[PDB]
Amino acid sequence: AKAKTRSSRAGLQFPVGRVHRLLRKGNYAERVGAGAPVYLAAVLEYLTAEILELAGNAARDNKKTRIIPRHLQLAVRNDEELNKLLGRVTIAQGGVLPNIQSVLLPK
Amino acid sequence: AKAKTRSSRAGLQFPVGRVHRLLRKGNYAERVGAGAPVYLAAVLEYLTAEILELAGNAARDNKKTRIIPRHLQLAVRNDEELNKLLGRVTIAQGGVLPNIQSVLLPK
Amino acid sequence: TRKESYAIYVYKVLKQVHPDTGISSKAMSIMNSFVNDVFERIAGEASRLAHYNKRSTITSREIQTAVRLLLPGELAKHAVSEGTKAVTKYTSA
Amino acid sequence: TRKESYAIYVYKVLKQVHPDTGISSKAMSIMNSFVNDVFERIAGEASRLAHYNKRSTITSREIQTAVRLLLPGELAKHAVSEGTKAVTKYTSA
Amino acid sequence: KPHRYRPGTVALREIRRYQKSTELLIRKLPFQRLVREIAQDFKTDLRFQSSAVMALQEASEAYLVALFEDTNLCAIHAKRVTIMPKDIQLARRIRGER
Amino acid sequence: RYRPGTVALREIRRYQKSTELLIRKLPFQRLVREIAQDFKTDLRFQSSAVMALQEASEAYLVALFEDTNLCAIHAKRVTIMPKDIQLARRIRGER
Amino acid sequence: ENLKPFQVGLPPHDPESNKKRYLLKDANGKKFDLEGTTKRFEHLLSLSGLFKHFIESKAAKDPKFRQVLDVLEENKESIEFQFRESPAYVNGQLRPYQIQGVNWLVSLHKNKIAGILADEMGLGKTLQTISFLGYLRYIEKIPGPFLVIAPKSTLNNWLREINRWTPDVNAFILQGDKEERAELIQKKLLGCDFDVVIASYEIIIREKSPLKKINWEYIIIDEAHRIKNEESMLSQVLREFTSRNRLLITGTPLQNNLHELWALLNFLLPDIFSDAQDFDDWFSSESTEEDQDKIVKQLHTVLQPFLLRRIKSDVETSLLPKKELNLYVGMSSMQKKWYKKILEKRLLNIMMQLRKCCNHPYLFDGAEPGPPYTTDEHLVYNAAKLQVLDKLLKKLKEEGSRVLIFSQMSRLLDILEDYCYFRNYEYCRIDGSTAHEDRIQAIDDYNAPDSKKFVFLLTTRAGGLGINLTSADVVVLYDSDWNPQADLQAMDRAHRIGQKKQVKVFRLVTDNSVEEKILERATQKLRLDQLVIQQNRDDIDLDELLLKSENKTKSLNAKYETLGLDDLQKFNQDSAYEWNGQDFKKLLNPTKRERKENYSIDNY
Amino acid sequence: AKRHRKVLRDNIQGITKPAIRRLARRGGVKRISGLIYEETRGVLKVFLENVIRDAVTYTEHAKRKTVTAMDVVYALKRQGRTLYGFG
Amino acid sequence: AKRHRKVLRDNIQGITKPAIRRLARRGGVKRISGLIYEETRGVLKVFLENVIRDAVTYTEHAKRKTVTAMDVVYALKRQGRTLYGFGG
DNA sequence: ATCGGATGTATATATCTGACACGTGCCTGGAGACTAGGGAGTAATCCCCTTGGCGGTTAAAACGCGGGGGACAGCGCGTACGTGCGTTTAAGCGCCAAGGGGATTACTCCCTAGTCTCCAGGCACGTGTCAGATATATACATCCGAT
DNA sequence: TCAGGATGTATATATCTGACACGTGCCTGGAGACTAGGGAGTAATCCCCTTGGCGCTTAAACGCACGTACGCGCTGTCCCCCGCGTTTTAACCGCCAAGGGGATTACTCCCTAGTCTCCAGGCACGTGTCAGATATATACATCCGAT
Ligand SMILES: Nc1ncnc2c1ncn2[C@@H]1O[C@H](COP(=O)(O)OP(=O)(O)O)[C@@H](O)[C@H]1O
Ligand SMILES: [Mg+2]
Repeated sequence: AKAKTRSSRAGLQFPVGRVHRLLRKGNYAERVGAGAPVYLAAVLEYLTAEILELAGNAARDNKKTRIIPRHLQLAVRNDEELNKLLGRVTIAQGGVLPNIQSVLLPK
Repeated sequence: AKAKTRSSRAGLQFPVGRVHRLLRKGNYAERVGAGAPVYLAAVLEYLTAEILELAGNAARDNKKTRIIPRHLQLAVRNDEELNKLLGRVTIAQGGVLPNIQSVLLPK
Repeated sequence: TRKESYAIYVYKVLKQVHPDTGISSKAMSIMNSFVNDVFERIAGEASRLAHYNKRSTITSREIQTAVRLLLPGELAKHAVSEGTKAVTKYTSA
Repeated sequence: TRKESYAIYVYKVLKQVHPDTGISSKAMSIMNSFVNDVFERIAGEASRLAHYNKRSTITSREIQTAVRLLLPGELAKHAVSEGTKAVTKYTSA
Repeated sequence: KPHRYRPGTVALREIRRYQKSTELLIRKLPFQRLVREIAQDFKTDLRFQSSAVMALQEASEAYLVALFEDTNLCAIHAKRVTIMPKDIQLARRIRGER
Repeated sequence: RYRPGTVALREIRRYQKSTELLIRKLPFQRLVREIAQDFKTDLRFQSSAVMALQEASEAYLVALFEDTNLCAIHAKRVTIMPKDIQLARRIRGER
Repeated sequence: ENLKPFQVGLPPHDPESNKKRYLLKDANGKKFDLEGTTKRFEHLLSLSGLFKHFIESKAAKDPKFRQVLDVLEENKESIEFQFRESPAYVNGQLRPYQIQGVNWLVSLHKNKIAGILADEMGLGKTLQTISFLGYLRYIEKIPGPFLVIAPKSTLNNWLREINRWTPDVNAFILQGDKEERAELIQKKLLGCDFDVVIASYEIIIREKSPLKKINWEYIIIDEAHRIKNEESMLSQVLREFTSRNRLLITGTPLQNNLHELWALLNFLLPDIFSDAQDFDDWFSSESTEEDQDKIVKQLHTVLQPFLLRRIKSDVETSLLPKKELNLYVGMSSMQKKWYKKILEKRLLNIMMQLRKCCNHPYLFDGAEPGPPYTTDEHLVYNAAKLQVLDKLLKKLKEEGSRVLIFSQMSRLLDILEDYCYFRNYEYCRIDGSTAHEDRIQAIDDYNAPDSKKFVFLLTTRAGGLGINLTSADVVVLYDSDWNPQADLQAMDRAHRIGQKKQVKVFRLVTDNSVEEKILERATQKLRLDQLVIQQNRDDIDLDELLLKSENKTKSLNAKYETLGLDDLQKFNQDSAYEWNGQDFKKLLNPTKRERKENYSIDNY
Repeated sequence: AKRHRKVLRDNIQGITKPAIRRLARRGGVKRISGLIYEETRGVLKVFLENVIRDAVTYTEHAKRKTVTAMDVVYALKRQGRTLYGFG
Repeated sequence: AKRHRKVLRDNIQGITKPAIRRLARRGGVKRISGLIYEETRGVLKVFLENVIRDAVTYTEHAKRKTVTAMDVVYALKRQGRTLYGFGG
């Protein structure tokens, strides 16, 4: 019969075959279920979509049409949930979030 | 023939068959060599002996002949080495080593 | 050669969300590293979770528990909902 | 109901460093937990080392690297020295 | 006039007496009540062991003692002797919890 | 000419807006080789390795200076000092 | 005043002489006496031969008792001082049954065994005990020592009686903060300036180390069912006490089990009932035959040797008997919906929750209508028991019988207080909250000779025993209890000696619910007690409801009358989760969390 | 009138002022302000919330209803503060 | 008289005063003392020492003699400061 | 307050180089049997945890007071930072030469692991005990706050 | 400063108990075959890194000099927090009742994974464009600082 990929018949965009292969050949457990790759692919797709939407918002805010590591940095640090999730990473070439302490400003 | 334990052959005290079983059953990797359990048992034996020697010294200094969690904490925290190894570790019923900031002391 | 990337899948998701923007190579690499990092975090948590319960199988239940252990709050809620949706669609279809 | 533990072995080690001191049960549980924790750390680092270099097996080289990578300096020196002497004795005998 | 210690000496004695013991300083039943009240967090009616609550109290007290040490350092840094909520907030911000 | 602090706020605005590297390239790269000579003789590096090292160092020092500034403000000051940075590092579980 | 000739022959009181016997000098003088055990077993077999069941098993265990058995095998006036009048050395009179109790005590004394005094309440138990100790003093010439462990409430009463009917005896009670307690220790206890010590359950645990260091002639215990558990800390501690014999003054033993009675026996004579399984399998629960009532029932012969109780039903007479009026009540709509809600759901112990719903749904938080909260008939309007209670309270009030409500939850007492205030009756509440002085003043207020106290709330298992409310006429056990004698003592708070007029005691029951199961099991245990021990001494139109419940009670009495021992111990433990058909069975997130704005360069 | 509770002051108030002072002395402070006794309750409540959330997650996954010492230990280890002893 | 290498400068001083000032500004400070420079050089040297030691350990385990960006990334992640962008 | 002035800030233009589209093949994911063992379900046992209530001891906790010493504002004041200007100096970028280091890429085998089959010998568990760590008391010697 | 108190700090003693030694059952670690595939060795091939240099542009870094404003020390002055005595109340044991929850220890069985064999499309790699984003000037507007 004609073969249809698990990504398509699950409705996702991330690969499910590759995720299943990594889960097997990654020494995570002896046996890997059949819904685990689907669930993991869905979660990864969701997180990617969320962060990319915020980054695109920032890039449009700065009158540009290409997301750059600066926009990734800026979106991540401005969203508090993503900031907690990525609290320890350092996006290379991201700069820093603009902030001056109130006391330092002139009278 | 006559069984001769791998711990005896290596000259250690900690079990090597048990360590081999743990390496095999923990799915750390597909195959475990024949010298890895011996090396690991030797390292664990060394660290145990070190911490126990320090704890026993502390117990004698406290005029006691039995190690207690307080003595373990004193042994760990006094030397700059096991303190760095056990940095994030909290020891139940350990207390804290004594110090008082010199500013708070009287004139 | 033959190094797997996730670049094409991330680009598909981007052209779904913002169908007029693009990604530079550095941002693309950062996104790929992000996906790999999250994958290994979730998989490692699920592996330890199965080991704690004397199970020899990773299944969607362990994946879900690891998701709600790692992602904070609203992120966890939405990710769980989406994963369950995808799994039910897959099994039904 | 059989529960494996390291109490017997750490007590054997104790009775040759300080041959007259004892050890309370709570201290014994703390020591067993410490041994398990250090074993997990070294084994996990060796597993990740094997995965990094495409190798499929764990051996004394990985264990030595993990020790030299986790233990701080002057402690790791003695640890690796004693591990090597033990493994050479095992190989010779 | 009855004998009265000048301010600071009883505090120093208390410091050097509590830095030598090892027992718990929060009361067992109040801490357990607090824990079970919070436990309506991501579930509803639940059962706790006793080792669970003891472990939880150990962890909490160790955390609070470390926080108070950092706070003391901040207060001394400000050329002061009293600890203040500004010191708590500074210490707990720098560690990375806020 | 300009009142004190004006150029300071101007420079803060300038540098919190951009993203480039702040330490020179060759001095840092030379320092990395020199400090790496001790652990093992005749190592080779590569540009990506040294760039990753520099990026990490930049991020670390920037966060350290943020903590130091916040410490100095805590003590009713605007000038940062070695006592400030030592307090920051020691609170942050490093000293 | 004139009984001092009996005091002749006693040595003069002197701590130095007392220290010879009181302090047991032998540090590890504890040993198994073969002579005493042989005498015990010989007399025990002389009374009857059934006792070999324990002995042969124990011989199968440690054989240095098996050789004692062999010794007893190979080798094979003690006049009771009947005291036809009151004993001279006690100033006062003793009734004939009291005399018989005293003689039983003496006869057990001169047999190297003991016996649980378990007389009915009010029959001067402490008088029996003081008389017997005086027997040892004046006649047997053993002034002391003697330990008189008792409940804290009655310590003053024990001392008052001991100084009243036998003033010669010197005795004191330990009490007070630890400093004066230790002062009393060092001055008299180790000083040996007494004959009878009085303590409390708590003090025995507290001041045990000094009390170890006296050879105790006996160790008396007041109401003893406290010791019915042998794993209780008090039981554990009160076993290292080196002692000759023991006494266990109590009320009714065997309150909710048989193993309980075994342990209670095991206290007095450990060398006989040394094996749990022996008693647990010889004539305890088994599954063999019609033996249940053919033989093992008849095998009371093991007890009658050492146990006693004198039925106050006929040895006194005045308390007209009792009047039990169980009322089966049906659930109301709020109860229906709530009870189903628990059945298919902080809610643990579903069985406890079901009891709450059978009492008043307002116990559940957020059940009553409101806020704002009122107190009108919407209170009675949702609790069936409370509706019947309102009707019955009105009927009693028009008759004029002031009532005691013995609830089982103090929160239920709160709702009852609100209801009573809304109905303009007044009360006095006593529970696990009111301090002592509150309790005494409340009792006095209720028992004022002209007291305007209609209702008087309590909790069933509270107030100890000195609470005396014979002025009351009706007791409403709003809830039934697991232990039948718990409610028995509760409902004898009004039936106690001195009560003049016949009393009625209601027991509201929620039909077709848990309460029926609880009542069934409680009746199981009560009938068990009777067999084992007592033999071998909108509106509901209240009238038709009364008749229906009375018929139901007769039917269940018929059901449980004809059960057998092994059958009656069954404890069917029928699951109450299923009541009318039960199966043990108990989003899209469109939030799109947030989207910030102003990601441009406008901070400055 | 009184069936309503009107009782049980907040459980966070059970962490009394002197207990906070004892923790403070073991930390090594000599002089304490007056708002520390509220800041401390806030921080303790936050910490407990996090740890208990993770422990309950583990317990629910194992299909139990009992939070065990090992569940708490795993939660703390995940949070990054290992606890030797218990389990 | 100059055959030797008398001419040389220390490498930690290559972290110039204004570079530390630029870092300080990006951190958001307004006035810098005179000893912040030396303290900063010290802390940077310590940090680099730790990271480089771990990276070199990885490389010498793999039987190589070049320290690759992946090895540095592994070393940082082990230190607890994971870094996104240079692969991995 | 106004004017000067230095400094971002929008704005049109040209450059280019980095993102996006398109064809190839090759290898991995999918389809289809086959099978075994993992996990779900069931029954029996036993110990811990729940809920509501009771009674007691007794240290901590709450409260009030008084007084002192520490924090917080003002006041000089005299540095040590900033800002600006002129001048070297070094970073960065090109360029030259020759090698080794390393990562595929492709066989080739040895040897060293996993797998199976017994089988005894480690080790965990269930019993005693008795020696160490308690709590008590007492005498002492040792800081602290008022001359 | 010295005598007057309050507080650890030792010393001696009776008690409790929980480490420690000992005996059994069993299960798993070791001996002994057999096997097969992972990894070690070899040997091409191309790209990057090293070590000495050289020439050139051009911004940053350095050094120097006013010269403020700020960090620091003193003084004053509240007022807030500590020490201490006095009630009181809540923790902490001990209890009681029933039942459920969780662990073990078997058993049973079914179904869902792993293991193969084929076989095609999906994805990576190598190309070829073109447009998004610089940098450059330019006029605009917009705080800042001295009269
Ligand atoms: N002359 C008497 N003869 C017999 N009993 C008496 C006499 N006088 C008083 N008593 C009763 O003897 C009782 C002994 O105490 P008792 O009621 O048995 O308390 P408990 O039941 O707690 O032992 C007293 O309650 C007292 O009423
Ligand atoms: Mg009595």
